[PDB]
Amino acid sequence: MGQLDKTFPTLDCSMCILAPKMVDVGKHDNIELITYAEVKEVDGYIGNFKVKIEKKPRYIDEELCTGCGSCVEVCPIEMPNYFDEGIGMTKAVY
Amino acid sequence: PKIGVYVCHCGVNIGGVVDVEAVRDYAAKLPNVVIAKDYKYYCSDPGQLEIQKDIKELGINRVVVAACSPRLHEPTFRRCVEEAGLNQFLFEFANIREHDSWVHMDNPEGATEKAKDLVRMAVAKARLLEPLEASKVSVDDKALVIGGGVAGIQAALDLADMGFKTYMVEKRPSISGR
Amino acid sequence: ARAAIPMVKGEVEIEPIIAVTDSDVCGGCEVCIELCPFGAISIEEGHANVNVALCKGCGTCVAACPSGAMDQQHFKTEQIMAQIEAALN
Amino acid sequence: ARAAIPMVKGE
Amino acid sequence: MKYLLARATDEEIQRKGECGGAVTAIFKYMLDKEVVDAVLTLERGYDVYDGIPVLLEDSSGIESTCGSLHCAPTMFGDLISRYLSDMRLAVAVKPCDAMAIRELEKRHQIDPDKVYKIGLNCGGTLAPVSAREMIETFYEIDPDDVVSEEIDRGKFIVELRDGSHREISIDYLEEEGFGRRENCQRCEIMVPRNADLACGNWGADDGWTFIEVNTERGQEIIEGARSSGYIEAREPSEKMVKIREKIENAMISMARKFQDKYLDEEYPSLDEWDEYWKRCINCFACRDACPVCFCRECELEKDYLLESDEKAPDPLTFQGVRLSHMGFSCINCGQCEDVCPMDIPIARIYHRIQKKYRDRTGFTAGVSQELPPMYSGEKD
Amino acid sequence: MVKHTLCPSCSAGCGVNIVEMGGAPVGTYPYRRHPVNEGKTCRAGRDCYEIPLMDRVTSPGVKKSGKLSGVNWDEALDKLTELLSSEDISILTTGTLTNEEALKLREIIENFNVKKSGLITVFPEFDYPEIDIRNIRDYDNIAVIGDAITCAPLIGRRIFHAMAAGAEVRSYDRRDETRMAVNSGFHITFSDEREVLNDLQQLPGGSLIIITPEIPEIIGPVLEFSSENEFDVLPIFEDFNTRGVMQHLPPVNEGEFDSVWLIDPGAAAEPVDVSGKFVLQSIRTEGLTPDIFLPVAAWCEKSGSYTSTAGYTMKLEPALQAPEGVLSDMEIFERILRA
Amino acid sequence: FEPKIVGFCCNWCSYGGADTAGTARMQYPPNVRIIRVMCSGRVNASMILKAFSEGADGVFVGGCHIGDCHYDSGNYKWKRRARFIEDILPEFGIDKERFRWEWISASEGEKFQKTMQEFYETVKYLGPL
Ligand SMILES: Cc1cc2nc3c(=O)[nH]c(=O)nc-3n(C[C@H](O)[C@H](O)[C@H](O)COP(=O)(O)OP(=O)(O)OC[C@H]3O[C@@H](n4cnc5c(N)ncnc54)[C@H](O)[C@@H]3O)c2cc1C
Ligand SMILES: Cc1cc2nc3c(=O)[nH]c(=O)nc-3n(C[C@H](O)[C@H](O)[C@H](O)COP(=O)(O)OP(=O)(O)OC[C@H]3O[C@@H](n4cnc5c(N)ncnc54)[C@H](O)[C@@H]3O)c2cc1C
Ligand code: SF4
Ligand code: SF4
Ligand code: SF4
Ligand code: SF4
Ligand code: SF4
Ligand code: SF4
Ligand code: SF4
Ligand code: SF4
Ligand code: SF4
Ligand code: FES
Repeated sequence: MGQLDKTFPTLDCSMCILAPKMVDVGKHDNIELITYAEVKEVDGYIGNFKVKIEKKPRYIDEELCTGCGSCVEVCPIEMPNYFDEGIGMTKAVY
Repeated sequence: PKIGVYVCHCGVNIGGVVDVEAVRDYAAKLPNVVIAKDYKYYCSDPGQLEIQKDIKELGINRVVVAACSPRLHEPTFRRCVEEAGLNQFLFEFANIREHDSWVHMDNPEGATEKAKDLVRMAVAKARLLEPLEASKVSVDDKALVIGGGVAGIQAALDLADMGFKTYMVEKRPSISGR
Repeated sequence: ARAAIPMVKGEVEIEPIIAVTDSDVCGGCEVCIELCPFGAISIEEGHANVNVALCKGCGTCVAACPSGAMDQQHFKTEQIMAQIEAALN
Repeated sequence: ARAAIPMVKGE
Repeated sequence: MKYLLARATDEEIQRKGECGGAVTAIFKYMLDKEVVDAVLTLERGYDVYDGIPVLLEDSSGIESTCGSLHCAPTMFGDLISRYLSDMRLAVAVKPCDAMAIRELEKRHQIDPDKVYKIGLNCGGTLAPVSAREMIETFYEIDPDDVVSEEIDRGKFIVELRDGSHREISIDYLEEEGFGRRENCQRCEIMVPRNADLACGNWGADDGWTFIEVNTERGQEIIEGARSSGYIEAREPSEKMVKIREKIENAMISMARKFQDKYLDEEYPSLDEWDEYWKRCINCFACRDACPVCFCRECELEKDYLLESDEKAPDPLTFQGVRLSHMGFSCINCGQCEDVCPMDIPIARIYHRIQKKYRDRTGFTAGVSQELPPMYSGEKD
Repeated sequence: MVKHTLCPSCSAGCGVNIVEMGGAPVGTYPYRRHPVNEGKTCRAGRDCYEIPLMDRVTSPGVKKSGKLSGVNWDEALDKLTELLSSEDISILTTGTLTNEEALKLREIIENFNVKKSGLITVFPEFDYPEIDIRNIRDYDNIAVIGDAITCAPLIGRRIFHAMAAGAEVRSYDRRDETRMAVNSGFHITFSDEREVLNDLQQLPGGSLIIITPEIPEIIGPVLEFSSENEFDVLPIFEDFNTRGVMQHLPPVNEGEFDSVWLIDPGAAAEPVDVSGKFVLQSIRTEGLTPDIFLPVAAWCEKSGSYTSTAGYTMKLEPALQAPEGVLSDMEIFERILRA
Repeated sequence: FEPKIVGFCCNWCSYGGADTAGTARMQYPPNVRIIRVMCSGRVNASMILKAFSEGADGVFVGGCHIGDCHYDSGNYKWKRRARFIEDILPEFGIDKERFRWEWISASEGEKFQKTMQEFYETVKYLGPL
């Protein structure tokens, strides 16, 4: 949904309506968001699931990074951006 | 009244037509305004953090945001101010995206003048705003389900299994629907 | 799920954009009561009194009041007058 | 909703 | 009893009464048999051009208030609403007085249950000083020397003290800028049907007052006064009722012609209106005199409207605001124009606006019991 | 309930009616029969009814240590008579007494042989003609010095009537946006006095000069010019009976006041410097603490005559009852003479 | 000549109509200045007269369609007030074509655009007040 420009059948902006929900998720007291991570093991049963997740190394501190983007501006290496689906470029840090 | 003004670029949706530098500069110079700042995406978490930090530091008691229509994000900025201690009703919204920037693309200068006038009107209104405590009302923990088809049956069973007492009104002598 | 959310919360907030009467200015003319479609306005001690539960905040009664005893919260006459003045000056 | 029902019941 | 001819059973009250003294006898009965606590009426001052309101709490010497005063364009509605809104009252009202009282009652500024309206038929009034000047210039007499006035023949008729009568055409005096006030020439209502009783001399014999009973409160007043032996009354002819009807219709036709004259064809131009508005000293005499402007605090004095400099105010934020506030309820009483220190014809514009509103919506100010359609709560 | 009276707010002789309810003034009513204004009043005329009730001090007051404390009338009339006989007392009055009271004050002044006394007014003693304001419209040429409309709205009304009659009205002032400046046929914003006097040379004989007190220094020269040159001068004095008091009492032209006795029943006196003692005879102390205070009846609670600027004299019976303990200035003067 | 225009729009439909016009990118002249009210019933003649006295060359009011008011019947009261205002304005030299009031629904962006354009053309043709 975040990659779409508009949405049918209303041709309304997709991001304009999705971003508030993303912010709500990011700042909800009852939600713990773990991005750049994958579910590795699931054991147990209903009410009693033990889940082991691996958070991949960003090499960036999530608590300290403000997403200002200076590192992106200064990086010299270009690489494809997954968000652009193979037609857009970004830096090694993005 | 210590008014803090926050002009949103919205990327290039206001910025591209309206000069979010000339508009912030006027707001800083208008009477009673103690800060004027611009941020790329104010509704996002960093923008709300900036507003809260400004309120805490400079002691702003009035918040004016030059951003999209209030019908979209007025509740957002209202809960923002409160988490930082201000009353929700001390905040004002200036509509410079749907009313100014998206409808006067061929007149950037007229667009900027209109944005200046709209921010002036917003600050004029915000000067005279006062706190208002909103009243809470209890929510009855009961549900009514009109229609006894598959959808209504599913809704009633889901509500009843979650613990809520539910009424199901059906016009036919029996439930089932189509 | 959506209907359960508020019922789990158990409370909702009412907006305070409601009419308020200045008893010291109000003359009890009563040209405001009939203008409320919800009957939020009554007369007590010869002065207009607004019920918060019934009032919804349209501002019709405030616009009708000649002397200005009635005023809407968050949409006061002085605020709109200041906005009109700033729009042209 | 379907996931909440078991968690509301608790058993 | 839509109809009676009545006169005071007393003989002093008949002698000093204008048309048999039925109004004074009714007031005497009301104070004495206690329907009411006080009577609000007029009393002449040091001449017939000086009329002063009087509040009589007892009927002793009630005879001092008898007689009509066409040089006393007074308003009683605001007096009642400001000072006497708590007492049980009986008041003598010309049609404009009754119109003001009705506009105030529907705004709960006067209690209808408390005020008894003995209204009087009215063919118009004159300003005192202007009337004195007109009588010196066109009647060739000293203003002191007259003791009564009357306008029945279509002639203004002064009664010298000696016994003689001087009559000149009211039509010829009005054409010369004298006679009745301009608002009186436009007045459409001659018979106060918005009062409990309507008393006049159109359908009446010499020595008698023609009384139309509009309400059952008036019916109670009449039957109490005659049961108590204060007024003797009998039935009008039904030849005289039609004469009174024709007289009313022709005055009404004249008022419609004068309305066309003053409001359309001799209405001031926009340049003339600009010249007039340039005079205004922002004294608020017009608003103070206006019976419909009763508010405890007036919006015209707010900072965002009030003109704080010593110059003529913008006629928009003063006159247009007052018009939007009450012009649909303007009763064309002419008090605002009477009291204006700068001699501005305010009543003209206010009456023209009210005429537009009445034509559109059919609301007649001071006659309808209900509020103007402006204040309707229905989806109409 | 409704009683005729004079408006005390300015020197125009406008008539009003006071509506009294149960002994107190509650409202105003139009006095349509009065010739000066025919029932038309400015805001002050309709507000005058509140004066008798506002801060009325109704009790003789002698200044105890530091402050002013109540006292009986005899103990004040004494400690006033001794002040008259012993010390150098100068009697200053405003144009708010009745004509008869001014005559009585003149009688007192010679009896106690005071050297410095008179009426507080910036106008000099002149042979002012008796002009009917209703005749202002007759003059072909009218020169207006000062904002006459603001000073006296109901005389500006007659100026407007004159304008509609064909007259040319020249206005002169140190400001260029006053009401007269806006509505005058021609306005001049002079900074030097020969500027007004030179343009006055063009007036025909028998022209009107309506002069207000807004420009004090011009009054003398303009009156001299009008006297040489035959112009009818209409002043706009400060108080509602400045003319009436001027007839009996001269304008104080002294400036060395000590131990002054101010007689201001209308409470119209401006702050006057007192080098010595301060006797105050008014309806309300408001102001500063006086050494002695003699409460008096209000203008409408008296019986007597008042003269307007135009020269119209009006004889009045009380419109209200004077509150208990207050005496008319006439009673004070008679008792002081008797003592 | 660039006329000065002041607009009053109800929060629920007319303000929504302007928002719809903006989102659809419907261009119109920038002279109008919109002031938000909860309902068109909040508007009275004092605001219109103040706007004209302060220098406005045109005044627009937008409301819900009759029968579509959020608050049920405010727009009826506004309609009555607007007719009376059209009566009053010409008496002081203000053409009633300088005072326009329309019913705009929240989804009628194109109607709002056309109204704005046509009102601007009318007011400009009339010239300064
Ligand atoms: C011929 C046909 C074949 C179909 N075959 C299939 C199929 O094979 N598979 C499939 O998935 N879908 C099929 N559908 C679609 C399917 O019927 C619907 O998706 C489904 O019935 C919708 O259920 P519902 O509860 O929303 O409505 P409904 O089944 O219509 O039930 C609505 C209920 O509300 C009641 N009601 C109505 N008004 C009121 C009122 N005012 N007050 C109270 N109660 C009221 C009705 O009486 C009824 O009890 C078919 C539809 C048709 C017409
Ligand atoms: C200005 C005026 C115009 C009139 N025009 C007509 C007319 O054209 N045709 C007609 O048939 N009748 C007219 N009347 C009334 C007519 O004179 C009645 O027959 C008469 O008033 C009935 O009273 P009466 O003789 O029974 O009693 P009275 O005892 O003579 O009654 C007169 C009473 O009315 C009060 N009053 C007098 N003048 C006024 C006034 N100006 N305002 C208010 N109250 C006042 C007096 O104080 C007194 O109490 C007019 C009356 C007035 C005052
Ligand atoms: S420079 Fe890069 S890593 Fe550092 S705070 Fe900014 S975005 Fe984050
Ligand atoms: S506040 Fe409004 S204008 Fe600014 S970025 Fe968010 S949606 Fe866009
Ligand atoms: S309209 Fe105003 S004055 Fe009249 S009752 Fe209502 S609040 Fe009071
Ligand atoms: S604002 Fe509207 S809902 Fe509220 S009391 Fe007035 S008319 Fe009623
Ligand atoms: S306005 Fe009508 S009722 Fe009043 S005095 Fe004139 S004619 Fe009589
Ligand atoms: S102008 Fe309006 S507020 Fe003032 S008294 Fe008249 S109706 Fe009341
Ligand atoms: S506006 Fe004038 S004519 Fe109309 S009711 Fe008021 S005072 Fe009478
Ligand atoms: S009475 Fe005349 S001068 Fe006084 S405010 Fe009204 S219009 Fe202006
Ligand atoms: S002009 Fe002077 S005397 Fe007449 S009402 Fe005004 S202040 Fe009083
Ligand atoms: S809410 Fe738009 S008109 Fe009532």
